[PDB]
Amino acid sequence: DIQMTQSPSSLSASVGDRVTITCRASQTISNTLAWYQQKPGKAPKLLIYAASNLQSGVPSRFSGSGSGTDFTLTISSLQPEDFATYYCQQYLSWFTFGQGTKVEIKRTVAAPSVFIFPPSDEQLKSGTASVVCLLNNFYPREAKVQWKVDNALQSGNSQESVTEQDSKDSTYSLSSTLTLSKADYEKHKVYACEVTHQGLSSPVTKSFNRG
Amino acid sequence: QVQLQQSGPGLVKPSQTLSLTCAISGDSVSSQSAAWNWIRQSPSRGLEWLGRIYYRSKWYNDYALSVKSRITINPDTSKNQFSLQLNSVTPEDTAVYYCARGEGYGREGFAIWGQGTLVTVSSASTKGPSVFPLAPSSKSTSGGTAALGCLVKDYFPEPVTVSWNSGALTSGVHTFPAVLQSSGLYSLSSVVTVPSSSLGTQTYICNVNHKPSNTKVDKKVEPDYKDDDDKGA
Repeated sequence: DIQMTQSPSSLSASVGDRVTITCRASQTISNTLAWYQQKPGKAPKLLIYAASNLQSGVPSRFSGSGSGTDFTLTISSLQPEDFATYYCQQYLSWFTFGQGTKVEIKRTVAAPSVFIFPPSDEQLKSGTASVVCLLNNFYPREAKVQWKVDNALQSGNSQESVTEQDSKDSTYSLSSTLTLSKADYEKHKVYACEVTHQGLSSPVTKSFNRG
Repeated sequence: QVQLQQSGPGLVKPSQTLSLTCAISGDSVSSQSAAWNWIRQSPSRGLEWLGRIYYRSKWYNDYALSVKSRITINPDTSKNQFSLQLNSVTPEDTAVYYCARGEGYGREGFAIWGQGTLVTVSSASTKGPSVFPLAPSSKSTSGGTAALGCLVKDYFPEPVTVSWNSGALTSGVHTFPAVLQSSGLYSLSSVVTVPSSSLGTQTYICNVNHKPSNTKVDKKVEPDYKDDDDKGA
């Protein structure tokens, strides 16, 4: 069988940069290579076939080169919408794929806009309280979210989720959800979300008082 | 143009059979200038071609060695579809499954893909989500931006889809990846930021659809107890 290996596994580049990603076949495949672009929650999209032929409907900033065992995909001028995982695939034999290269956009620092949401009265009726902290449209990805309940730092009772990089502004958003029983929730007054991020001069706290 | 529409259950019990269908529009399953494929994607399998069917005055199949003993891909010339059957599934079979067209035999890449079907191999039962509003404080709107959302909690299996105002509102929407809770049920939130000035002229509704349980919930999200149909205090 044929092994396809991509390098690097991931990269970060600025808008307008020339980006090159490589794909190595374990044996010669001549020109029997395709490149795909895959955006979050979507099927892979064919960009190049026969190593260097541009697929219909794909922008000319994408180009493929190479032959034999060593292939390259070049994006001449990286655009924010080009955030994706790119895959190569051989079709000399039984359609094997490379492991993908994740391309992320490097941009200027952007502080998150922070919002805190109390649990709904409807959820409280059911016996549980979910408290949500939203960090909206920030860059870079690295952020620290700490929960405080009546000024006591919380541990092990929250879960975070982060969006994939935005296709227009190249930012991330993050949710942190603090889950408590209704009884634990009603035993306390002040619910606070403390956010640390490079774009903030000091940590930002959003809070509410129960009731 | 050619379109591929996938269907079939996204939950299969361990040891049982996964069954999916790919419906073709704009081409024929029996085309002598195409081949019809199934390809899956997961952290354990990466992108993995599973097999193909194609007609050249006779039906032909090819299956990947990894699944050859358990797979069947059959054409339906009445419905213009092709199926995927994978027997005796295990948790290693949990993946997003795609159908795809290859011009000719596939020697020019796979140009047309279906939307994908997430198939989860689990003994757990389907459960529809509870949907709660994420209503911001009146104070948090003073900066010109209001963040609103919906918490989509305690469902199984993935996925859920969330739209806003029946798909009319897309700008500023962020639907987060789901997290698996200690209960073994998923939870996610979907948020949108809008101008604060719109909170009293525009209505915001999240439309949640969990296809495995046929659950559809449309939750209005606004910040006034005065006008409530059901009064308290």
